[PDB]
Amino acid sequence: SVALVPHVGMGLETRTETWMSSEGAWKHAQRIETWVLRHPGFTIMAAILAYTIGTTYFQRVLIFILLTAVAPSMT
Amino acid sequence: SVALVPHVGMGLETRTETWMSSEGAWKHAQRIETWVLRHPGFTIMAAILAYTIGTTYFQRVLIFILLTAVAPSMT
Amino acid sequence: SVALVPHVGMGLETRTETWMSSEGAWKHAQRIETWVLRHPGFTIMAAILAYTIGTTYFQRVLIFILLTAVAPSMT
Amino acid sequence: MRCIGISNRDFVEGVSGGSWVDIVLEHGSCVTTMAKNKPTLDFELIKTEAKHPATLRKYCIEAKLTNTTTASRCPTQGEPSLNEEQDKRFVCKHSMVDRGWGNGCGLFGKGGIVTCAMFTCKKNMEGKIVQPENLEYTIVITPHSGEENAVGNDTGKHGKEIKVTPQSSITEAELTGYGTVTMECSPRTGLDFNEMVLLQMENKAWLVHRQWFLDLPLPWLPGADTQGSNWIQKETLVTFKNPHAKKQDVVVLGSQEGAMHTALTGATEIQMSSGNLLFTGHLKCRLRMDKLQLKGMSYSMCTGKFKVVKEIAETQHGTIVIRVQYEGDGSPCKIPFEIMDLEKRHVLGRLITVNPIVTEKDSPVNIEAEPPFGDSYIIIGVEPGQLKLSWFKKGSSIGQMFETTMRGAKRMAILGDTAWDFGSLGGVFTSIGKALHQVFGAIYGAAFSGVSWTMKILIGVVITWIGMNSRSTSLSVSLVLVGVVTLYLGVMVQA
Amino acid sequence: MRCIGISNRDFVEGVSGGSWVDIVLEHGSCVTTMAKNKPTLDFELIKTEAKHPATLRKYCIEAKLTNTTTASRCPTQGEPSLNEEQDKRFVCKHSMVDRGWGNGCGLFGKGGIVTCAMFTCKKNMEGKIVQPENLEYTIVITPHSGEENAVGNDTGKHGKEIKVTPQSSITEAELTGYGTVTMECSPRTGLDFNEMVLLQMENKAWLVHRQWFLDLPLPWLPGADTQGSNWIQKETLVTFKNPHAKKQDVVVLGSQEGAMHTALTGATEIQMSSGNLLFTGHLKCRLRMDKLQLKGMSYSMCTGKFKVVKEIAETQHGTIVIRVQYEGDGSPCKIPFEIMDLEKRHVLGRLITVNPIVTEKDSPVNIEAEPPFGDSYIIIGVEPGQLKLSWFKKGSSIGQMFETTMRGAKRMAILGDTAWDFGSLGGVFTSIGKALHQVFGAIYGAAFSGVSWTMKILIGVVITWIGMNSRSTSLSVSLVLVGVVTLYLGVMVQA
Amino acid sequence: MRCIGISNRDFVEGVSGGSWVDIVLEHGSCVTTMAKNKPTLDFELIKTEAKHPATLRKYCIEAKLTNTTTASRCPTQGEPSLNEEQDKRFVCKHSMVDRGWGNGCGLFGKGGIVTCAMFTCKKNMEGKIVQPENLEYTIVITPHSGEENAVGNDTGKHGKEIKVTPQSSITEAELTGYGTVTMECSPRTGLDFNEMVLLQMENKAWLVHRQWFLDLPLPWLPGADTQGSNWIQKETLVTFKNPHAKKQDVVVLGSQEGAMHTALTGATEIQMSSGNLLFTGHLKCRLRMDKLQLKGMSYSMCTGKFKVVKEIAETQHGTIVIRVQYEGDGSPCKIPFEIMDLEKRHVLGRLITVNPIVTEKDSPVNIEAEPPFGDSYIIIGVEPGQLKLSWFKKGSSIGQMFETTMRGAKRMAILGDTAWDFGSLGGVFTSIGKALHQVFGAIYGAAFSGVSWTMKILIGVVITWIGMNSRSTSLSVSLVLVGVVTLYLGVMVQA
Ligand SMILES: *[C@@H]1O[C@H](CO)[C@@H](O[C@@H]2O[C@H](CO)[C@@H](O)[C@H](O)[C@H]2NC(C)=O)[C@H](O)[C@H]1NC(C)=O
Ligand SMILES: *[C@@H]1O[C@H](CO)[C@@H](O[C@@H]2O[C@H](CO)[C@@H](O)[C@H](O)[C@H]2NC(C)=O)[C@H](O)[C@H]1NC(C)=O
Ligand SMILES: *[C@@H]1O[C@H](CO)[C@@H](O[C@@H]2O[C@H](CO)[C@@H](O)[C@H](O)[C@H]2NC(C)=O)[C@H](O)[C@H]1NC(C)=O
Ligand SMILES: *[C@@H]1O[C@H](CO)[C@@H](O)[C@H](O)[C@H]1NC(C)=O
Ligand SMILES: *[C@@H]1O[C@H](CO)[C@@H](O)[C@H](O)[C@H]1NC(C)=O
Ligand SMILES: *[C@@H]1O[C@H](CO)[C@@H](O)[C@H](O)[C@H]1NC(C)=O
Repeated sequence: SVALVPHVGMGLETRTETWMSSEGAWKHAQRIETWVLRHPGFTIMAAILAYTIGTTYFQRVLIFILLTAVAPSMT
Repeated sequence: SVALVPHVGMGLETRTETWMSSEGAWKHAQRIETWVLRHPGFTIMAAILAYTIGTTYFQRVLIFILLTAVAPSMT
Repeated sequence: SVALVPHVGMGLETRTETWMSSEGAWKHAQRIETWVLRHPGFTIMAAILAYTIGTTYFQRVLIFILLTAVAPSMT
Repeated sequence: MRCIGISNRDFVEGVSGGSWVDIVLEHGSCVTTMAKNKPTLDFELIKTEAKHPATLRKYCIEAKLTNTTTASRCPTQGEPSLNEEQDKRFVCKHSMVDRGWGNGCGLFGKGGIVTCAMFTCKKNMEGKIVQPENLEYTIVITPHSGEENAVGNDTGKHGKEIKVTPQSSITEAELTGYGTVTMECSPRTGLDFNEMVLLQMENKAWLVHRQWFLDLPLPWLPGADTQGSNWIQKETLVTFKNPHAKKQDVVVLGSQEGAMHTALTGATEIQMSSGNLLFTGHLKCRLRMDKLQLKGMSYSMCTGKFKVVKEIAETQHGTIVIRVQYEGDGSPCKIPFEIMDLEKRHVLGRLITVNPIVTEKDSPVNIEAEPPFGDSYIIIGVEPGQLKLSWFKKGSSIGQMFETTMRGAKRMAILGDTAWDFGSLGGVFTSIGKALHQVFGAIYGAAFSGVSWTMKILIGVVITWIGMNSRSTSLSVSLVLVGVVTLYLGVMVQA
Repeated sequence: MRCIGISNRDFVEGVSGGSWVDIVLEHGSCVTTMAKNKPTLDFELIKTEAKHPATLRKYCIEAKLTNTTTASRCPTQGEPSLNEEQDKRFVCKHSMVDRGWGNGCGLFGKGGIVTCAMFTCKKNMEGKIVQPENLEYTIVITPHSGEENAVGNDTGKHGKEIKVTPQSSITEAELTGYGTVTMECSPRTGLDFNEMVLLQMENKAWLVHRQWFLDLPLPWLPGADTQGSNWIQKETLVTFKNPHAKKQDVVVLGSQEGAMHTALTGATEIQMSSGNLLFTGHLKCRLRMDKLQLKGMSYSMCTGKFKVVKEIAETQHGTIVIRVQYEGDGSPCKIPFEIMDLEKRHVLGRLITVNPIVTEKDSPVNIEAEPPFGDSYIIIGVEPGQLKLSWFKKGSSIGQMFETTMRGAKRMAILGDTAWDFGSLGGVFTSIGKALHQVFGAIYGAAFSGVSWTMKILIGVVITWIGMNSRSTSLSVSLVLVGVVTLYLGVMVQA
Repeated sequence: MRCIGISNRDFVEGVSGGSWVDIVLEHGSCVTTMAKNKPTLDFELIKTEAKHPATLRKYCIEAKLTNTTTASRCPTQGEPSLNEEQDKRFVCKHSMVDRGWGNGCGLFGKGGIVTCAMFTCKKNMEGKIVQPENLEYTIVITPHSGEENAVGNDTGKHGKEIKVTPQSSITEAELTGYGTVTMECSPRTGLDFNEMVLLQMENKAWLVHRQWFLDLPLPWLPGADTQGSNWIQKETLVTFKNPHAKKQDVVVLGSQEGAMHTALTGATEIQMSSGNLLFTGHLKCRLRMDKLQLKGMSYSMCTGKFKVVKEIAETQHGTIVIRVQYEGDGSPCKIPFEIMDLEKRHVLGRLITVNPIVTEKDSPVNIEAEPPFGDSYIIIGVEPGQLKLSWFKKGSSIGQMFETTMRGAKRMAILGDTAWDFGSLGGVFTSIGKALHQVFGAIYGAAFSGVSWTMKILIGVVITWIGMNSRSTSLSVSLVLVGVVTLYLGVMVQA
């Protein structure tokens, strides 16, 4: 759908506020937070998988963050 | 938008075909491919970052996949 | 209540006497004393916790005083 | 015989002590059940209805703004006031605008501004909920009676269609000449209708997850309202624009019908137009064959000459069906039908039209059989003029086993626990497997909720790779098995 | 003459090149300025008035709920709806009450309930803010003319009242017989009137901090509001009761006037009825004594006898005031007044009413002088009938030095860095000290804002202990000094 | 004096050989330029217009399907065909249905089916494009004449508006009384309109990336199609449903206006009604001050009494603007105006309205000056009747330093390379910086195009951590620097 191609990082952004700046700023973060609240099971699985895959604690946190972000993002 | 929160993964699926199942089964994968095609620059940076972070080929490839998948969808 | 946020440490003080300076000077001290008298049980537990937590005697007294002051304060 | 010609056809063999078998009746599929000395019947779930629905909530997908007003205040002088802020039908927003001598103000700084517009809804998206007691399942039982037009007929005059309701557990239908069929269906456990909503946007309807429906980001009403003007999330369908920090504006932000259609991907459409007819889901029933009778039992064998009026046709499931006619006398007789080997020494085929009979002389009879793989002989009639017809069934018993295993895996992927009693005759193994499946499926559903099939495949691959590189084989086997199951589920999911 | 008898009185002595001296004027304090060849003057900032205020907000301190209504829905069927919730004049809350067959409902469970009631405000507190350019300070300048009934007189007609506004930086007063006195007060630095609110509640008003006023947890109004019925965060003045979870009720908390009086502890009260005039704060001024001459320096000395009409009395600051009566001829003459020792060898006193004169013969003249510590004698008149009055000052130069150091420390505690500007002649030492004080006071105000004096004492004690138990002899000294200063401020705060 | 009151006002000081300076003009922002002997001018870019736009594509946001037809084939007879399949206004779909004797087939299998429905668009969005040479930039130049009605005034009749086009990029404005100002602008290097599309949907228009517009997933026309009977991606606005193998039909999706509004987040909104008016983007011009001269510099000091008709009012940028009316003789005279200290022994601040003069004795003249951070006195007039205005500026020099640093960094973030031309005087350091930042910005845009701000934050954090944990300090420093810059850009993006 058109709604999945937000036209955000295209550049050509000037000092004037863009269309739906205030909302689109945090809409994705709100959506991810709502998904993480409504699907606590998958978050635990992602935490366990990140704990297993990554040796360095930074690697584990990075994998956990990426996996949690991509989980609802596909859906 | 409501489009960002589809009904996939709710667990109500039956034998009957769902709404826009065929019409939207590969849409996300095609979208990621189109985004990576139009934005080759970020894909290379993601590959380099994943290689640097990942101690093993599994961690590196997983991180690269997660970054490349999240970037278009988070867009 | 609005009374729990007094106009005390704002820095507008002058030589002129404030609204309830004399009355409010010792109100909190006397209220703490009354609370200690009424609930001596918590004071002994606070003393024990301060003795256990703090290594230096100065730390012990500081923690004891902080607990005794905060107990009524959160009340 | 309404099953003949359906790709999603399941054959159920045998009955438990007490002459009962429990089956799962999915929509779009039919179950053909057969048992020793019992007529072969076809059961199909053809309709589901929810009655007396209640409105949980209304969303606004199309809006319109009017009566826009704006007010401002000088810097440091507080916030502007509009009399419209008091009304809840106005969408109001506070921002800051540069003020100064140019703007007619004495100070120089950001002065507050407020813009209010009236939010009117133009197109609603109602969401309804029905109690599980108001379901009315409709089922149609069609005996393999061999009528000429019954071979695939999906109209009436061939089967008896009954209604399964939570009010009465026992549903009986008296099939003309076949006795009485008794069904004990559990309509309450079929679909969680107290965890689902009947969404209805314009002329289409969808059966959506209740929490997913409640989490939609659109203006909405409680559904108990009688006025229809106090929308709650009005600011999810309205934009306030402050382009250059000098004035504020409001726009109504288009129509959300297309976005809703995109967001409803993964849900199954339903016919809420008149009655809330659902054409999806299953229904587990316990068939009682105790009162069933063979239609042709107590008939003499047909000793006349039979003729073929429609050549053997092979079904998707390997079972042939042929139409024949009778020429001899003693018309109310039963057809001598066998599937012999090429030497005509062993009876290899299994008859699905369990007791073929000739009710009328001038009326073709349809017979469905299950010839063995390879070369066979369909012999119809008695020796003086019997029709011995050669048929070849391409396939293999190993192929049959693999296809049956894949069908069972697909069924368990669709129903989970409920698939363990599809053709279960009680049994200790069946109960143990159902309990194990309940526990493991609860864990899996908790761990894989709201995740798309691509993420399912990815997580399955990651778990598989972790199991393949583990040290302890006790953990590795379990992890690889979980990963393979997850990969299969991701491959089959989203249908 | 108006400054005699005030507990807070400062003596500003001497001037710099150009004949100006820096003085800070306070409402409760007073200043007497002395210089060579120039009359002694008394200064008192007697009034501060803020004009043309604009309300910043309007809090509610007493409300009343009416037209209460409630509604509910069965469990699992969403939220209830009330038309009253459309209007923001009604305070509404949602809660669930267990429902069932006895509650007229179909199924059992927690059912939502909504209660609404009209919120009316009957008593409100209005907080007004003023522009610094709209301030007007009144200063009274009174020379030590030594007139009858002029000592410590507040009525008026003895000095000249000059109004100081930010519009003009040069204020000019024409004292008859003394020339003109030039004032260059700086209202902008006196008190941030764009960082504090003039809150009036009922018949009393306070000068409060702006952010503190904006942080009050009470139902408020924008202050630009005209309708005055759309209150915000009403829930802080009403409670909703659901004791057993069977019905929900809303009641109004009660008058918040007493809680507001308790919250205002530490604020300085002002008169906001019939004028926004507030008698608190300070005003730095630069007085210029050029164009200022003594009165009656051409009169000849009084060749007559003076009879004492009011026996010597010592002021709180050691300055004796004596009233005398002249009886001889040549009425408009100079009073011969000196403070010698027993033998009259050398003058010890320092006449503060410079050049005392007797304008009218029947008018007593009350001269003020500053005797020395110990025995001294006040000599009035010529040898025939001369008065030799003894006196004992009862103090030490060390005692007065300690007292003045304490007074200066207190002024530093009250005036912050403006203390360095009191009695200043533009020295480099004073300027460097003022810059250092500005930096240190900025850091200290950042670190000790919003903390009670008890917390000040605790912090001072802790920091003193840390410093006195540190290894470094430098860090120890600095920390102990900081702690002692903090302790002093805590002891000398809340005034 | 139009730049007074704008929060994005910025100051340019100095000129180069030939008395020129490069300035970047943005629509929101206003630029005030100061030169040693030149009058102070205010530059604002008030309008960008695109002329003779040409459509690039028409997209369908709402469609309707009609004339549905279906065709079906037997299980093994191959795919069916419909006449409409050749038709470009019909949208078709091939699928397979369960077929057998019941359907009227005569053979059991998955027969093909094809359904076609006529596509007709209802609402579209026209993606117009414009050639770069058709852009026109309107710039308004207003000198600091001190006219009373000129402070923050935008109604008109105060300055001069010069229209700039790429063909005529050099233009001269005759500022009556102040000489002539020449602008050597560079429109072609601003927004690159060969890569930008004017997207208009209903009555709202946005400026979008052209490749983004071309990649949109909606049916589209070539742009020159008057018939609208060949839509290219009808598959995206229709859905073919085959729930159970038996039937196939097609339904069109809902209005996509709402989906587009979400897809347009991050696109600046333009006006495309009655001219393609853009109020977005910047313009870089070269200001030529050679022929620009001060007005009334051959006048004489007023030597008269002034009155303040508008009080001192500090602006958002630390400057003060006052309005004084003249009362004395010698009308056309220079206004004495200094910002000195209390003793008038030092000059602390400059004035921005250089050479304030009195054109008419009855016309108030308003001056803008930039006082220091401490206490400063705004002296106006000569000794007899002089008026000294006290003032106090809240900021601090370090505060101003880092505020200007942040402002410059933000300017670099938005304009990139063009930020090095904002106050450039043709230096060598400026050119080296611009070349370096061109290379780095090209690399950064290549490596960060199409990425969200959250992803920018995450990547910056990863890069900064890699630098923070690295063996080579050189690479460590470079990576940490890149990470901090990327984090700042992510924080400041989405303006
Ligand atoms: C399904 O059965 C119906 C009978 O109910 C068939 O319709 C009959 O067709 C015959 C032959 O033309 C007529 O003589 C009957 O009068 C019809 N009866 C009715 C009730 O319509 C129908 O043709 C069958 N369908 C198929 C595909 O064979
Ligand atoms: C303060 O000064 C006023 C005015 O000089 C004094 O008021 C005078 O009082 C006497 C005694 O009754 C009257 O005869 C005068 O007419 C009053 N003058 C005025 C202007 O009212 C007042 O007594 C003085 N107070 C003190 C304590 O010295
Ligand atoms: C901007 O300037 C215009 C003049 O070009 C102002 O309009 C005039 O303002 C004066 C001042 O009161 C009036 O007497 C005139 O009647 C107005 N019209 C004309 C044609 O002169 C305008 O007011 C200015 N803007 C602001 C905010 O003051
Ligand atoms: C809205 O506007 C119409 C006409 O402009 C007017 O009749 C009506 O009273 C207005 N209503 C409100 C709530 O402002
Ligand atoms: C509130 O109740 C009183 C008492 O009947 C009635 O007169 C008044 O109209 C009511 N107002 C509202 C707004 O309900
Ligand atoms: C579409 O249907 C209308 C209905 O009358 C008909 O007139 C028209 O010819 C049809 N067009 C086709 C089939 O292309």
